[PDB]
Order: sequence, then C-alpha cells, then structure tokens
Amino acid sequence: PIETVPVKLKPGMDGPKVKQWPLTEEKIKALVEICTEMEKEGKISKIGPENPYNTPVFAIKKKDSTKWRKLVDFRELNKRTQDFWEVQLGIPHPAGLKKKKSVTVLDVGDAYFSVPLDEDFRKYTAFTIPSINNETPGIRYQYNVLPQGWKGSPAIFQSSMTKILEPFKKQNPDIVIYQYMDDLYVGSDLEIGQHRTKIEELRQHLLRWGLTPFLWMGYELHPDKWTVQPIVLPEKDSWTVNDIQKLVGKLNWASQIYPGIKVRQLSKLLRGTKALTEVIPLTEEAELELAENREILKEPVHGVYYDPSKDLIAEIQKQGQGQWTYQIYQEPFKNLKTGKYARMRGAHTNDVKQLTEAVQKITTESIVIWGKTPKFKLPIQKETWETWWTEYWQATWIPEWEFVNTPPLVKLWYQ
Amino acid sequence: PISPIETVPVKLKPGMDGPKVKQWPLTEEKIKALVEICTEMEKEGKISKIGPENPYNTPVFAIKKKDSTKWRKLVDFRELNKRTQDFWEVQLGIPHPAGLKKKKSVTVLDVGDAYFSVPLDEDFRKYTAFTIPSINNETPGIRYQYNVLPQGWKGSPAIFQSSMTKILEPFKKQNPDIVIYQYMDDLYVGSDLEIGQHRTKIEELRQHLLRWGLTTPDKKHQKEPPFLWMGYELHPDKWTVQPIVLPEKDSWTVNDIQKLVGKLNWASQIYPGIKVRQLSKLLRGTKALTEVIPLTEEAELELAENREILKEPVHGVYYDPSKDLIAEIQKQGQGQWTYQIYQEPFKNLKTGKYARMRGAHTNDVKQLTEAVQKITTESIVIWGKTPKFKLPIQKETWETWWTEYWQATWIPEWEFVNTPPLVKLWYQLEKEPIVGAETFYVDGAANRETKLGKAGYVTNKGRQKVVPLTNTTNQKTELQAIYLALQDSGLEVNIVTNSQYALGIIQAQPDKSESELVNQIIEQLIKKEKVYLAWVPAHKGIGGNEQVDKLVS
DNA sequence: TGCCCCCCCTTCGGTGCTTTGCACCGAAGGGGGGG
Ligand SMILES: Nc1nc(=O)n([C@@H]2CS[C@H](COP(=O)(O)OP(=O)(O)OP(=O)(O)O)O2)cc1F
Ligand SMILES: OC[C@H]1O[C@@](CO)(O[C@H]2O[C@H](CO)[C@@H](O)[C@H](O)[C@H]2O)[C@@H](O)[C@@H]1O
Ligand SMILES: [Ca+2]
Ligand SMILES: [N+]
Repeated sequence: PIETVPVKLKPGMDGPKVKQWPLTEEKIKALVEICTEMEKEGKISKIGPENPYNTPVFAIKKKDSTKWRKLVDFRELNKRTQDFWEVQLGIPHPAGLKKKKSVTVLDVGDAYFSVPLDEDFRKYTAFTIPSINNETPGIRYQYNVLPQGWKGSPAIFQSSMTKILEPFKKQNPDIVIYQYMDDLYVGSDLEIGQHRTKIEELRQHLLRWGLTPFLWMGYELHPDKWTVQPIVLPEKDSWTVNDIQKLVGKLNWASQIYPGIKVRQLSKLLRGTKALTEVIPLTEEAELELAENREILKEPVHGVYYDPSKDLIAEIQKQGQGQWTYQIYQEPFKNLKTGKYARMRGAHTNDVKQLTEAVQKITTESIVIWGKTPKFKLPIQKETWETWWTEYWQATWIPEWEFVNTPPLVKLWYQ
Repeated sequence: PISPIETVPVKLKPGMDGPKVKQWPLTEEKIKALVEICTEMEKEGKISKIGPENPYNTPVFAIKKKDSTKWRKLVDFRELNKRTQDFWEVQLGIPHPAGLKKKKSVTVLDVGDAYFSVPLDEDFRKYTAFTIPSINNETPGIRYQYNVLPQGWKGSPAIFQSSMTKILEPFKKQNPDIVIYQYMDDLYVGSDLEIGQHRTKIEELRQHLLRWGLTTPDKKHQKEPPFLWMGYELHPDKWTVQPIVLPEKDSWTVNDIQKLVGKLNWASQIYPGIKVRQLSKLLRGTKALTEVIPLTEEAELELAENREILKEPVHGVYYDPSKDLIAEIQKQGQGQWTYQIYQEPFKNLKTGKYARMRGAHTNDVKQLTEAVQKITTESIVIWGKTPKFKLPIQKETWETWWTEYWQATWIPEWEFVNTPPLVKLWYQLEKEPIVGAETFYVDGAANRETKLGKAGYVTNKGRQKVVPLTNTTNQKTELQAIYLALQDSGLEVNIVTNSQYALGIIQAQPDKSESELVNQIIEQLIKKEKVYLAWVPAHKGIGGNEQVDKLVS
C-alpha cells in the first residue's frame, strides 16, 4: 500500500532505445538466475515487442567480491529522465566529505526494490536478455519497482532514506553521509577501528529496517590523502637546444593556463640554426625568465572555481610505464583538479584494465568532491574500449565517455 | 479447440491515420491466382470480408515461393509501417552451426502458415484493409481486412517471433533435457535421448504447437540427415554450407561483381583463405550497376585463387564446451587477414576474414589488433567466451608497440606462431636527439587562394633547399618538407618541424597509407637507421624554424 | 515496386581539430545469407 511517485521524461524526448550488446556465457547465466529470482518476487515482469524502448544490461563483480551483481546501463534513461532537482528531490552534497580521514562506500541499492515504480514509467525500463549463439530470441523485461542505477531511485527513496538514518545521525553528529546512485558514502575523522565499528552499526541499523552486491560490503577511501599533479618544469644545470625547444613548447602551451608566462627571452637562445644536441648556456635574461615562470606555475590559476550548473569533464593521458595523468574541468584551461595514477591493477600488462581502473578512480573522486560524475575523454579507439571495458568494471554506476586520439607532441603533464 | 494466442496491443503513431493507397494495375495472371488464395483465408477464418465502413486500403501484389509452385501474397504496407508505432525487435542475431553441440537425435520442423496462425490486434485489423480487382476492374471487387499477422507489415516478424517464444516457454521449462533453436517458424530440436524417446518428445512438441493453432506439416518435417537448416547441411559429426554458385560469366557488370564478392564473403565462414581485396577494388567508383568492368590482372588471379579454395568441399565441426577455443590468424597481404577457430588442430569450427581499411594511415599491428577484436566479439556471440589466440607477431614486437603507443591498446591471452609473413614494426623513432646527426629544420606553406606553395629546410651545417609546389595545401607542404629532409640526409637525422599534422601521422609508425606522399615518407623512414622527430611552435623566433619559415613563406 | 535480423565493401555527409583541409565515423545502398 505505497503510493507511487509519478515520473515524467524531459519534454520532447522519447525513451531509451539502446541495443543489447553480446554477453559472455558467465554473464548471461548470472543474469538468467538473477532475473528468474526477480520475476518470482515481482520486481520485474516479462514484456513483448510492442514496447519500443530498451536499455543494455550486463553483470559485474565488485572488488574482492565473488558473486555477480546485475548492472543496467541506464545512462540513456538517466539523461532523458526529468531532473528531480526541479522537483526539489535533489540530494545536496556536503563539502566536508572530502575532508574526512576515512570514507566507506556501502551498496544500498537493494533497498530500492521495496518501493513500487510509477506504472506509466515502467515501460521506459525495458531491457533484453540475449542468448548464446542466438538459440532463443531476446527475452524482454521491465521494472515494477525502483531499479538500481536509475537516477530517480535514490531521489524517490530519499524520503524513506532520511528516516532510516535519523537515529544514527543523531547519535553520531560528526559523521557525514552522502547518497549517490546505489551507494552511501560515510565519512569520519575517527580511528579506523572506531570508524569500521560505526560502519558496522549503520549496517545493522539498516537491517532493523530490513526486517521492518548485498549490504555487507564496504570500500575504504581516504580523501584527506588525495594529492594533485601540477605542471612542472625540469631542473637542469645544462640545457641542449632540444631541451630549450621542448621547454619553449611546453611553456608556450602552459601560457593558455597561466597568462603571465613569457618565452621571449628563452626563444632568443634558439636564435641560430644549431644542432639539437648542442649545449647552450642560459643568458642572464633567460635565467630570470625561467625562475619567474616557475613562480607563476606555483600559484593558483585565477578565476577557476566550481560551477554547480556546468558538467564536469575529465581528460586522461597514457604516459607509459603504468603512469596515467588526468585533469578535471568545466571550462577549458580552468582545471579544478589535476592528478596522476601509477602501479594500478594491470600495470605493465593491460592498458584497458588500467584505464578502466583510472576512470573508476576519477569518478569516485568527483562524486566525493562535487557529487557529480564527469564525462570522460578516453585515449583509446572506440572498438578497443567497447570490446573489453566490461571485463574490468567494478562500480555500480557508469559515467559518460567519448573517444579521442591526441598524439603527445608536448609532454605537458609528465616529464 | 485451440488455445487462443493472446493478441499483442498495437497502436499507430500519435495524430496519424490509417493508410489510403488504393491499388496499382495487376496482370490478369496475378489477379486470377490471388482471388483463390483470399477465399482460402476466408474459409479458415484468417480474413473477414465486411469492408464498406472501412476507408483505408493498401496495395497488394504477389510473387512465387523459392522454387515452389505456390504464389506468395504480399501487401505493400510501407505507408502503414510509417504510421505504425515502433517495435523493439527480439531477433538479435543469426545462429551458427559452429555454436551447436553434438546431439544423438535431431529434428527440424517448420510451422505451416506462421503469420496466419497468430491473431492480429482487434482494433488494428481495420488499417490492414486491401482491395483485389474482381475482373480487371470490371466490377468493384472483394475487400478484406486481416484477422492475423500479414506479410509486408513491419510488426509481423517481431510479433510472431515473440508469440512463438511465449508458446515454447512452458515446453522448454518442463523439458530441460532438450534444445530448441527457434528462428522465425524454423525449428531445430536436438537431444541425446534414445531415438524412440526423441520421436516421442517431438510429437509432444508437435501436439503442443497444434494446441495453440500452429501446424507442423510432414512435408517440412526433417527426420533424416543431412538436415537443411539456416542455409547449411547438418551431419552427425560435421556441418557444411549449402553449395555455393559462383557466376562464371565472361562479361562482368558492376552488379555481377557485387554478387560475386557477396558469395565469396558468405563462403569465407568455412572456406579458409578467401580474398576479395582486388575484386572489390574493381567496384570502387561511381559506375552504374550495368557498366561492364574488365577484370584486372590482380583481380583475375584473386578470383582464380578463390576458385581453387572452393573446388574442394570443406566442413566444419561442432562445439565441445569442455575444450578451449583456439583462434589462429594469418596475414594475407594488402591489409587482408584470414583466421580459423578450432578446438582440436585441423578441425575448424569456422573460418572468417578481416580486410577493413579504417583510417587514412595505419600499420599491420593496428590491423591485427582490429582482427582480434572482430574474432573476440564473434566468439562471444557464438560461444560466449574468448578464444586463446595464435598470432603471427613476436611478443617483443607487440610489447614495443603497445607500451610506446599513446592510445591504450591490448590483446587477450595469446601466443606467437611462426607462420610468415610475420607482423612487425617497420621503423622506430628515436626518443632523444641523435648526437652528430645533421639537424634539418623543415617547413612548408601554401597560398590558400592560388594553391601554390613551397617546402624546404635549412640545416645546422648550412644545407638549404626550397622547392616550389603547385596545386597543394599547407598540410601537404609540411609533409613535403619532411620528405625532402629524409631524402637529403644521411642514415641518421634530426628533423625539427612545426607541423602537428605530420607528426601525429608519423609518430604512429604507419606502414601503409592512402596518400602517395605518406607512402613515400614511409619508404624513406624504413631506409633510415635513426630518425628523431621534434615539434616546435611557429612564429616564436626559434632556431632554424624562424629561418625556414621565412624561406617557404 | 512488401517486412524483420546478421555479415562485408563503398560512398557520403556531418563533426571536430590536424582546422577552412583532413581525419574520423555512422548511415545507407549495393551485395551475400536466414525466415
Ligand atoms: N520472403 C519472405 N517474406 C516473408 O514475409 N516471410 C515471412 C517471415 S517467415 C514467414 C513464414 O511463412 P509461412 O509458414 O506460410 O511461410 P513458409 O513458406 O515459411 O512456410 P509454409 O509454407 O507455411 O510451410 O513468412 C518469409 C519469407 F521468406
Ligand atoms: O561507448 C559508447 C557507446 O555506448 C552506447 C551504447 O551502449 O551508448 C552508451 O554510451 C554512450 C557514451 O557514454 C552514452 O552516451 C549512452 O547514453 C549509452 O547508452 C553507444 O551509443 C555508444 O557508441
Ligand atoms: Ca513455414
Ligand atoms: N608560415
């Protein structure tokens, strides 16, 4: 006897019509078992071809987890679904979450299955389960309850969510709790033992409502230890023509970010037509120019701030040897954060797994810092990414992405 | 008494009305054979006659069955299809015999009058109206509306196909020991049961279908191999495609070559080594479908090589899940690649080919990677897993490529097979400037209006060159400047350009290009022993860059 | 002079940085195949 919250699509927008991609035998078997159990429990019901919508579905295993977990790629539906901030159901984002010494991420999406979904909106959740060798045509379903991975699920469930958290929040006023998609982010400045203890309390606190993929898992973050990667100029005692050419190139590029950078005095050193390996000494004027440029790169960029109404963009460069650099911004050359990753899973053997890890890491940081996930510019060929990325995806959400091919003419973020 | 097959709700697109297309003139031979078929549907109840209150109509025609003495009724619902809602097709792919496991007993059925045994939506039948001339338009004639799925309506395939699955669902769940491959009305059913039990379950299935109004005539009931299915022939231990007819015409039109290349592709799924590069190359061009094309010396040999492959009958084997999948790739030249998939040596599950040329400039390694990606996805579709790869590329070559390339790339678990021609990188760019090698500052520029330009260089030893160029572009002159420096330098050279364009191309170590010039640059790069390319910004007063920029500008 | 699905090869127009030329990619029309 729970009334359904009516949901609309953005005016002038149809529903998602995204084709189902092929699934490995292990993923189909998992889905067929998961859907058989969801159909018995009424969480999903079969449909036919008269429903013109469709969203891709597959399955993942979270880190250090041996059990499958259904994942629907609701990216297309989420972009077409009415923004609930206009409905005032938006979840505010706490600026103090990134400052906590520890942050645990709990998968609470399971609770969304208790809330029914608006009848008129269920047709938009249609998905199709394929079969190996196309033995059986696609078997289509749709959701009757709040589906995991849909941006409307946490929004509608928030009214129920806040009540469940009421007693724990009042007993622990210094703990930060943020809800994003199927995940709950819980941060504290406590000691790890006390922190993990409080997290266990919140779990059992949830089962108190549970009796009235699973919840037992949690992942630890430490945002207070997150660092950035600035643009750096090498320190040499002797410079070759080539070195100064690279430096002038890099500085000339960097001037789009720091408008005070000059290269006039350094360029004049390349006045002749010299061999690239010729060592040339720095003039008195060029010595001060370099030092002053280093000074400029030390201070922050002027007029760079986070605008809550603009999308986040993330660019990633493969630097080689397991090193990966990234920048996050809303306006070009106004980076809100720059970073570097190294020695991730896959390092020195698998580019795609490493990049998959990088995208997950950057998204997780964006959620903690701004409550948004960025749109990624990926340094990979579309076909290469689409063939493998699902083998390494371990998150319950999926960010937007596009594919780029930018030869590194200037090693700008990594020497 | 049959079980009524629940109707599928169907609607027209909002604000759109039924079709009104009338009928085009029909030959008497066709007008006659039609009325006989319409009356049969009236008897069986497939069509109702009352149509005076119906303002709609859709043209009708007919064509024969594939090598059959029976005409086929078709309705041109193209107009109704536009005004009909959109459906989500449930047919996601085509089964392949290499994905089948061996079975002790097998059967193949066909449902008689598939579309006409499924009840159409009550409210939608009015728009399926159609008129047939009684006698050459002498009298008004018999109008009809469909009571079942008609042919020509875009919703017929998906609706019948979805209904076919809802009918089979209870039989499969109550009989897990059986496998049923459903493709439209075609039906494959196999089990390892004793033949007697198999015939029993088969008849139980025939009865189940007849219980929902679906007949399985004995004329289409295949009981003995070789079973004809999906265009193949299924034997107990091996499978094969149905014979391929290659046109041997001595005068080739554009459409002839199209049909030829089409059958060669279809044959490539089991016949290994098929090539279509030179034959398809004859098709490139805005020629009419009827224009005659003379086969090139290369195209004639390529056709001859393919003929030799098709002379011998080839068969594939079936899938054993207990064994790993092997995929082996060989380079065929000119961006062509064939492969074989197998579990035991020399017993192929299937074969295939990759010859896609994507990108203006590429190399064999990128293409081998693309071939691997094709085979991987194909393997997941047919078996749901990735095969282990045997590739004609050394671990060292691949390591050098993927670790240095600026794009993320990867290949699943694989091993080297020494089967020339091997894939390799044809040149390597230095990471540091070369000591004692001449430094060429290259540059080029072209006039946007006259399309005239200049390319040239100046070196640290005083060597200089400027060459005039006609009908060119900025980008072309930049490549030309680099080309000149390569021609005029010794075996080791430092080259400084400001062309991001040229550097992006060259730094990816292409070995093939659609650009004659780039190919010439590649030929030079292969001859060098050390080559260091560096980029500098323009108009910054840099070394020879300011000097070379004035010369060619 | 129909409908639905898969595949390869060529062409063509839209898109975005290599920029006003060139590279990429998806749609479409040709062919093969299935019902
Ligand atoms: N060319 C075709 N156009 C079609 O619309 N169909 C459709 C989709 S599959 C369905 C089958 O028709 P029905 O069973 O009468 O036709 P059939 O020849 O496959 O079978 P049969 O004569 O009933 O045994 O017709 C098939 C064609 F080959
Ligand atoms: O890799 C992108 C690829 O995915 C598809 C289909 O799965 O679309 C999905 O990914 C897009 C890129 O982020 C999203 O914009 C879209 O919403 C999502 O369905 C393809 O459209 C695309 O080629
Ligand atoms: Ca039939
Ligand atoms: N120039």
